[PDB]
Amino acid sequence: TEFLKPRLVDIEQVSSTHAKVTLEPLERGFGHTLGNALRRILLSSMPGCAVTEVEIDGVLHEYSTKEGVQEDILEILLNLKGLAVRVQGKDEVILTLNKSGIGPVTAADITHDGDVEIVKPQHVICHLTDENASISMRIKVQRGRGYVPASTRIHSEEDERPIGRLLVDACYSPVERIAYNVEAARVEQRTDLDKLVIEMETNGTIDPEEAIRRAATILAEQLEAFVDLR
Amino acid sequence: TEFLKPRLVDIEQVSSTHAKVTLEPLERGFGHTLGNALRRILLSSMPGCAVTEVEIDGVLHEYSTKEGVQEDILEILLNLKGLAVRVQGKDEVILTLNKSGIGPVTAADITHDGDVEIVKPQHVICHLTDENASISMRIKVQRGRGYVPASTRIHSEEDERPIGRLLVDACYSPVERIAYNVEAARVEQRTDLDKLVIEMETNGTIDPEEAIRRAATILAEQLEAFVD
Amino acid sequence: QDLVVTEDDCGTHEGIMMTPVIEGGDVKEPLRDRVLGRVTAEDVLKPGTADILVPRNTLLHEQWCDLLEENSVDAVKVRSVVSCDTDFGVCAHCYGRDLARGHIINKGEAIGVIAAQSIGEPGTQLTAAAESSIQVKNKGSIKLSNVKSVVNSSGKLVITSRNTELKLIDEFGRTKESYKVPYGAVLAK
Amino acid sequence: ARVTVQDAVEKIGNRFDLVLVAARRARQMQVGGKDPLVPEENDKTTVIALREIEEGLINNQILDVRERQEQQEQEAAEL
Amino acid sequence: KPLVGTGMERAVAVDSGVTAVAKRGGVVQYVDASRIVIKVNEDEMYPGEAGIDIYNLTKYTRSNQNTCINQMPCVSLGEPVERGDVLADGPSTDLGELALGQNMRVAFMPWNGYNFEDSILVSERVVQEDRFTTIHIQELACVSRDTKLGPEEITADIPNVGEAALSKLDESGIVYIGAEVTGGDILVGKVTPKGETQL
Amino acid sequence: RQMLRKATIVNAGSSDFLEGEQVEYSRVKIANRELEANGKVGATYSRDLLGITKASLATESFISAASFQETTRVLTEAAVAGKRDELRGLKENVIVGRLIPAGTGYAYHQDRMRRRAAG
Amino acid sequence: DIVLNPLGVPSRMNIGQILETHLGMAAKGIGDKINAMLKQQQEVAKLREF
Amino acid sequence: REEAVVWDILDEVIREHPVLLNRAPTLHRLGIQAFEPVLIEGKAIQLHPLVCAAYNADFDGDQMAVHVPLTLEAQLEARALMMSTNNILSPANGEPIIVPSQDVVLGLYYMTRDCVNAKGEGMVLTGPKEAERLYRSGLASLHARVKVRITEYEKDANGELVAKTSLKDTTVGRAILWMIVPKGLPYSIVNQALGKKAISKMLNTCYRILGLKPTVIFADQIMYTGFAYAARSGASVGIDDMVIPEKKHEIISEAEAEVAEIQEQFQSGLVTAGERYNKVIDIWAAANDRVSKAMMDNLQTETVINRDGQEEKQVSFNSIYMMADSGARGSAAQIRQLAGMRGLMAKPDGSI
Amino acid sequence: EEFDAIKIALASPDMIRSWSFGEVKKPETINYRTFKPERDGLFCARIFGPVKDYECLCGKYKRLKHRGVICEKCGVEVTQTKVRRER
Amino acid sequence: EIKELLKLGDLPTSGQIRLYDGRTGEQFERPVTVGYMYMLKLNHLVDDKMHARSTGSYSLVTQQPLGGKAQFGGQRFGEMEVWALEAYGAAYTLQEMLTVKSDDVNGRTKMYKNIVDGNHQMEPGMPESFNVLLKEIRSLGINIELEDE
Ligand SMILES: Nc1nc2c(ncn2[C@@H]2O[C@H](COP(=O)(O)OP(=O)(O)OP(=O)(O)O)[C@@H](O)[C@H]2O)c(=O)[nH]1
Ligand SMILES: [Mg+2]
Ligand SMILES: [Zn+2]
Repeated sequence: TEFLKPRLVDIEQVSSTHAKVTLEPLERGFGHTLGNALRRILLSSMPGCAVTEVEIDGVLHEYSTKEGVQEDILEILLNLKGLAVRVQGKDEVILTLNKSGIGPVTAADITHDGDVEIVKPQHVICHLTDENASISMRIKVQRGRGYVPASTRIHSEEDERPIGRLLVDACYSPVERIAYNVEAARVEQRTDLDKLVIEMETNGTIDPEEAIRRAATILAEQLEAFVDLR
Repeated sequence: TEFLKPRLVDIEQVSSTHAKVTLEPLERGFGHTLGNALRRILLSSMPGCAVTEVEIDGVLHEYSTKEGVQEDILEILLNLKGLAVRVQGKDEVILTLNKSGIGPVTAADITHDGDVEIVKPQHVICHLTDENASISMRIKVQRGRGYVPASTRIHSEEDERPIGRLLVDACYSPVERIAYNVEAARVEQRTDLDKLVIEMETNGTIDPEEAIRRAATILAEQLEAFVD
Repeated sequence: QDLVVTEDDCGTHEGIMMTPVIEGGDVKEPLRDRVLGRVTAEDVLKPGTADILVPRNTLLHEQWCDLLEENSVDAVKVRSVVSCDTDFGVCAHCYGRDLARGHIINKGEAIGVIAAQSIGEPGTQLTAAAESSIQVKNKGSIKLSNVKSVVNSSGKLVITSRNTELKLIDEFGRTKESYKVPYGAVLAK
Repeated sequence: ARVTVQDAVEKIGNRFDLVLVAARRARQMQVGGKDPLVPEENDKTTVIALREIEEGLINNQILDVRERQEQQEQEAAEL
Repeated sequence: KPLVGTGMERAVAVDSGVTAVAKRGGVVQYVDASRIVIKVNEDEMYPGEAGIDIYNLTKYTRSNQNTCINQMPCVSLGEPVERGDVLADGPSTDLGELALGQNMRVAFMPWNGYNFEDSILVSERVVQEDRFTTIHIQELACVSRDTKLGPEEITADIPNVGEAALSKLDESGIVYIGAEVTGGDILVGKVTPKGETQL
Repeated sequence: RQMLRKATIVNAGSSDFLEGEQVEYSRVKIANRELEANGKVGATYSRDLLGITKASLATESFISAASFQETTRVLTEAAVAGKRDELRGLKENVIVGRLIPAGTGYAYHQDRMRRRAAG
Repeated sequence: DIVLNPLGVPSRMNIGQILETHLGMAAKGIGDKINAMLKQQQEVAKLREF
Repeated sequence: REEAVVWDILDEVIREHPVLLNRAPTLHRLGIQAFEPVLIEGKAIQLHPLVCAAYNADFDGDQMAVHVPLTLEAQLEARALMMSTNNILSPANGEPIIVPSQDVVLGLYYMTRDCVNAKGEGMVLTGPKEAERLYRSGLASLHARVKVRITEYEKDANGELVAKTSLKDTTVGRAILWMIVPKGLPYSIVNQALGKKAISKMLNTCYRILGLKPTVIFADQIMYTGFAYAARSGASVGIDDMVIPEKKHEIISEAEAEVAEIQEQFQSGLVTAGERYNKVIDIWAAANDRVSKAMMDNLQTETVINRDGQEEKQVSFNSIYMMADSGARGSAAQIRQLAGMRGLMAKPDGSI
Repeated sequence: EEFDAIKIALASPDMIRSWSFGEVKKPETINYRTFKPERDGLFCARIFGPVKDYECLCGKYKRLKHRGVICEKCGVEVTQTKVRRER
Repeated sequence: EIKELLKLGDLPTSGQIRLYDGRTGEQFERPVTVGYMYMLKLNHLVDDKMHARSTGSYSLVTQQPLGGKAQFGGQRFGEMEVWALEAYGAAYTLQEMLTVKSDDVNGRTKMYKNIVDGNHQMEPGMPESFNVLLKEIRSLGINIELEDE
């Protein structure tokens, strides 16, 4: 075995959302081996934070309509699914949003909690039409992984049923898109030696660099079981 | 992270060559992730020894026919591809095969050589028809990995290439077949959970149980660059 | 509904003589496939009458059928349901193979129902006029059975029979192609 | 067997009689609590009877002979 | 909307009547997830009555097939509109056009028999994006009748019933608005007078 | 075969045939077998073809005839004849909810027919 | 998003679905160009041209 | 309450217990079959593809009845008489109904079918395993024409199997399919390009030589390999797939001036309505056949493949042509109105 | 009960009388107020049997204890209600 | 016009694309037609159609189980379906379906108790539909008797 390890070379960060990562040198065939294995974990297994429960005062269910608000509660909730959140310390944080008057309610109207970071403060949530109208809600953000729909969550625990809580989808998975390209790394001697270019596209939260590190960690954790137990 | 680790459950060893390995429990999607990743390393990255070059005396090229020999030279070479060889110390060994008289020429007729070990001495190579016929050849075994054909060897290596040296395909890889099946592992609570059934099939130079261990080891060696 | 396999062997020699469906040149349905899995009636050997080749009540297996083709047997009297003597049902031998099982029918099987279903199903599920000249595909001699024609001033044989069967005989003397000649036809030869 | 019952048909012959005989034997194990000749291996009474028929242990004639034997032993005890 | 349409899309959405269309036009004075008030232009606005049109939108209502009928506002606050402009979208309508379903990235090719005979293989992404998630509103009635033995009572006071069940019913014996329910939960408590008590 | 079930009879035997009664072929063959051994008046016969609908109504089970078609007519003709259905056919047994005389039931059914000989 | 079976087209002789798919991709092709130009702001003049 | 222990008990009861599946209409006996059930999460019944033929089951919303045989006798009659495996041959004709199609046949066809040279034409392998290893390594196409050494097992006069080793001139793909093929069968069965018609014969042959359990295993294997290679390929449809004959308008304009000449001769005096009706129908009927034949001669073949040096002709791998030639779905008739001329249509009276 | 055959024949006037358990004289079905069977009506309990299991109409005999006990007052047999499908 | 529009999108004129298998990462061996089809979810949801029944309420006169999911109904075992069991052997399956599964009142309860007792024995009876048939023929004034052994 003349073992030949790759090392992380170039991190083009085109945007906070989109980031390209070249990787070399790779031995022949390891391009696709690592490329797909990482793609699968990055789509299905990636950990993140997302809105789980929302409680608006003066709102019993998600199908009602609040006066002075253009959007029905369902449409407001769908906007909160797209709310990009980082929790630093705790696993579960409840943010408060109180706003009034005429204007597009943005994510910045949420009371900035110390550890919590809102990635997109200009994110639209609600449009207030009448000046007398005020909206007040308590948005719970939990940390998990993958996709946890409200329907899969309405058939598990449900120890308490407080008439007033609304369950909405929360895509924990930060990763929106991922593709890997195997290009030739015309290596000093070897022409079969190749590079792996991983084009990642996330929403907020996870850093591209950090996410790749985590995904490789999960794969290596799973291999400990096979290298160890025979 | 509620991490969910698999553990090696059952090792049905049907034969020293064929061995089935069930694996559970696996989380959804890891069946194909681990299944394919391992399949690719086990085919194209398992290292081994194989006949690269053969020089027979009285044979200028592989398309000729030697009198007193049933098989054309091509068919003889194809049998030498199937010759199972272990080199202990050296990376490259040239073995000599001299034999005469009526009979199936076997791999035992090759002159031993201390470090080199022929796994299948009964391996058929040549059938000799007439008793006056004698066959003599020098068989070069190199260590490499994967599958390196003569077509991919002439396009890359263009150094010393004299006429008479017969080049044959060298199947370095000890793994002959590998396939993985994802079956549903109806798990305490999770029905999404699956099992991985890897059906391996080598020749007997490498142990299937050890080969899987090696393949996973190579995979984890590549993950050393990504820190954790 | 009532028809059930009641007996194993009524021990009758009666048999429906089944010939090869050779309609429209290319054999539509071979005799081999038409008598495949049916009990044979009357010790029917090879051409040379001097040594028995096949016995009596013997299931025609694919192997027996392949032998039949080397000898080119055209006509075979086989035991049939219609000619079975069994009162209040039919014998396993007169019926033959349960086509669904691939072996001799079991006594007690409700045959009638299977028959009705199997005739009925295709119908329920299933719910080029350039024939001017007969051209013959393989060389041979013209055989005209059932034909009464008058010679016209052209030199040509103009047929005036209703039922007219032109056949193509080879050398040995077997029938291989058929061709329904109509009324009002000009024959070349 | 487990998958297919062709072998057990080849032992007795009539599919219909195979079913009667396997039924009769499965009833013995179901009700009488008759011990199975082959290891159970978590198999239902329906499959065990077919195993026993396949291997040629159970059969209409054999079952009748042992019925007479147990029945005569009970006659002996009553008299 | 349909990416590949014909043009009948808009005609059908408007003529069906399920869309709110502007009779008078003018500028929108007030949008709400409930109502649209438009201030009419002087040229169509008659000098007799006050020139303010009110279209009340129908919110999430039951259909005959128990599908959902919801009108949402199309225009924004302070938008100028002409006669015959779509003011609010009906249930299966995009900005004025008829939108019966959802367009998707489709590839024609076999999968591992998962598309055998017309069988369809769909991405999880479709479920996540709640595309083809559908809304259904069912109507259940509870009737209090008068029998020979006497009138039936709609009390929360029901013989042989768990506190779990009666938690969801309020004083009268009616489930609360907003309450999630599942098979066997009591919606309206009703008890019937029994004559013979022989046991 | 089911079409060619019935046969018309000429002359008399030792039973009640006389001119032109239509009886099933199996039953007249049974008579002819015992007649040929014992003698008595020989009976000339002629097989009749019945096309499906009539052949099904000519069956000597009136429960099968009634279930098929024309139920009103079948039951008046059976009621006047005082006809007795011994439940030989499959439709007859399915109607009374019994074991079919075929497949699995053929074993059991043949055991009942021999229980008719004694006990 | 969806994987449909090729064999349910030539037997069915509804070729409309294939033309709809080709045009649908072309429609979305131009939507993807406009999406790209809107993400990068660019000129109202340039958007107008395209 | 659907308690967790109840699921474990239910799993234990269903074990080895057969269930009857029925589809309307039940035209023949195979409209009811018994299966061993497999508990699945979700509300839809899962049906095995190969029996879809007997039920005439296609999954565009069909439903099925489930029935539970309660008694030991009913269980045995279901397992022995009514089981799917045991009802392979039809009760009508000897030809069997259990046979895969669609994707399953498409995948087998792609692999079996061999193209010109491709990757690694005319190599030599030690058995199907070197072939599999070559293909999966990416040094050989499935359609590479290369000689391999396969050892077939032919039955002798008794029950003993004779072993025979010989070099075969087939393709990588067919060698790898030989691995699925049970011992007893000839290699010539896999050596052709396989379609649904050939695979049905393959399973019948295997049933009559080897027997039931081997054909059962072999049938499963064919399904697994067929799907597996069916997704590895990826043929589909398009807009250029349907090739149109270049000389279509030449046969249309000729036929069209011809029919025009007879309509002008109609006012002259040689023609009744019936005579001209027959003459015009004959002209268009021959034109239709012509355009269809030219369309089928530009689609079936018309493959300019430069072989290892010069040009060759071989069979086209045009997608719709492969679908039709394999017998996977559409027939030549359906392709006649797809890329060819639609033809003469007939009124509800039947007159054309 | 297990029988051999079934026969069909014309019903004699007297045969018809055998099956009968009484002559229904009146068209009366049930009482509009006490929805119970009327005297010698079409649903008469005196003829076809008791409406409720082992209970006479006027209610004097109840429970499985009273078996075939034809109540003197109303004239209703104390048997199962099943009888009203057979009488 | 469609190919011209595709060129404006920088998409292929064939409208076929190179695709990669998500599982293996390897490419599909030929171009695949990809694009946007407008798709519809029809009213026929599996949620509404799945139905199952072990035992339930039973019909008034015929005593057979009711039909329809709203009435918690047994599936109809029709003439067609009966004939299938007749073609096979299956005599016990058929009797089951005729008797303890439908009319036979005593039989169905007795066999339920046996199945919980784990006896798996039938103990058949007489279908109530037939008892009715008899009563309806006697109501016509035809004497129809069961003749004993
Ligand atoms: N039994 C029954 N079947 C129907 C009815 N209407 C449509 N079908 C069936 O619905 C099916 C619709 O077409 P397919 O079965 O897919 O047709 P096909 O024979 O597979 O041919 P292709 O469409 O070319 O693949 C046919 O099998 C019809 O028999 C009906 O009223 N009753
Ligand atoms: Mg179809
Ligand atoms: Zn009383």
